Amino acid sequence: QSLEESGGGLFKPTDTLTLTCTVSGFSLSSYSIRWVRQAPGNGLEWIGAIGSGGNAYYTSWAKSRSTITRNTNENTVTLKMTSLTVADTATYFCARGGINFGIWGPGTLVTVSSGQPKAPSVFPLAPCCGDTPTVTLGCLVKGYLPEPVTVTWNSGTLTNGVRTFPSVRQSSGLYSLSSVVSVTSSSQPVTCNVAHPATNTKVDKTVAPSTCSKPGGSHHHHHH
Amino acid sequence: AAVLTQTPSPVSAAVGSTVTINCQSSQSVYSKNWLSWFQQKPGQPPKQLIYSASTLDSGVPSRFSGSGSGTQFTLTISGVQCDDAATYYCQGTYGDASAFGGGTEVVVKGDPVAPTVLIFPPSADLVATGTVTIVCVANKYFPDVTVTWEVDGTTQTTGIENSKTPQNSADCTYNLSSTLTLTSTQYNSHKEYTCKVTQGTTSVVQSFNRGDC
Amino acid sequence: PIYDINYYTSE
Repeated sequence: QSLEESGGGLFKPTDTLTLTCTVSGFSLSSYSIRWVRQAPGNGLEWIGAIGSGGNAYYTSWAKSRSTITRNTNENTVTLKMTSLTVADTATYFCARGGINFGIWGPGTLVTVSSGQPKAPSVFPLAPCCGDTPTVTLGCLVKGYLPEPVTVTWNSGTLTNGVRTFPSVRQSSGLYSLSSVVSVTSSSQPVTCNVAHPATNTKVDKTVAPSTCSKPGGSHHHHHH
Repeated sequence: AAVLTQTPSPVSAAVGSTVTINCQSSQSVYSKNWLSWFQQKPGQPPKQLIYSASTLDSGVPSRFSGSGSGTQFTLTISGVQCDDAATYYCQGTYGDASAFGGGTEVVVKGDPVAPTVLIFPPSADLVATGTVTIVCVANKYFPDVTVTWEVDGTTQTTGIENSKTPQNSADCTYNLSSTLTLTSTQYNSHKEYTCKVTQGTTSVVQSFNRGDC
Repeated sequence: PIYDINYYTSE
């Protein structure tokens, strides 16, 4: 019994949002499906729902610009919302109704912005050369729109003590964040794996243990 | 048009104390007990703790208890722990709609810890972009700190952005990223870069000199 | 059967 939202990403003001909730392991004919959104840093809000018989319900602000429908043969519920404004920027969830309201989808981020999409550039974070050499290393992820990015370390095998900070929106409208991880000075290379779903961009960076050049390997960065 | 009103945010609670969050519905919830409680930590989706007003969801700690009926509901957290730092929402269902309360943020006061500080110069490849970002991290601290940046000893005002992790589920601590952004020309015009983190009367500092990296 | 009985009356 699970749900998955799709259709999120970047939209311009005036565009139409079309989210699909795809359900698995239960029947739409036995349950309501509710749509809930959450603006960044704000509260949960019920948008509307569709009942087990296919009739929809809406909150006052949604009613006149939202439609909620379903396809029982394709296991989907659709939210269509017209006339997007930046204030519609939010994570949108579908969830299975009933007295036990515990099964939600993972959520999909909707960004309404006049800005153009931009994939992240990634830069390694390592201590400045010159001290005695465990170490904390990181990746800076910057210049992207819309949210989110994902960041893993060594493809998700390295999770202990990972700190991935909340994103911050710059005046440019672009986002950035850093991720840091602490590792033992004598362990194998660490790689941050960054993804930006909106642009289908993947960026992986292997982070050196410091800014010092090692004697071996390539030497593509000289002081100037 | 049923509306739910909860305990004003934020609720500050010492570890081991008992937290109470109250929730009032302007109309009776359906059948008196269609009322759930949700927990949410920043950067994660909400998790149902309680449904049917008083039934604990699977795997939810015994510390949580829901009570009430009709229009008046309570969530209590017995012996609150760092893992319980979160925003809590009541959620009601009615004849023709559902709704959420405004949320009550619970901030858990644990044992004080001084930060350690790390500073990270820009890589050669970042300098090559024309815009430098220098990253400072303040690790595992409580209570909150303030951060300043010094460039050749001089405190900066502009080009600083800060981001803080939510309270750690084991020890209640925060982590902080602080970044200083400058042009590569500006970066190359100074030598010493310092991140200074202040927690009350105590300061921790980490520095690098550009020419050493 | 259904689980969203909140939306329905018997008659």
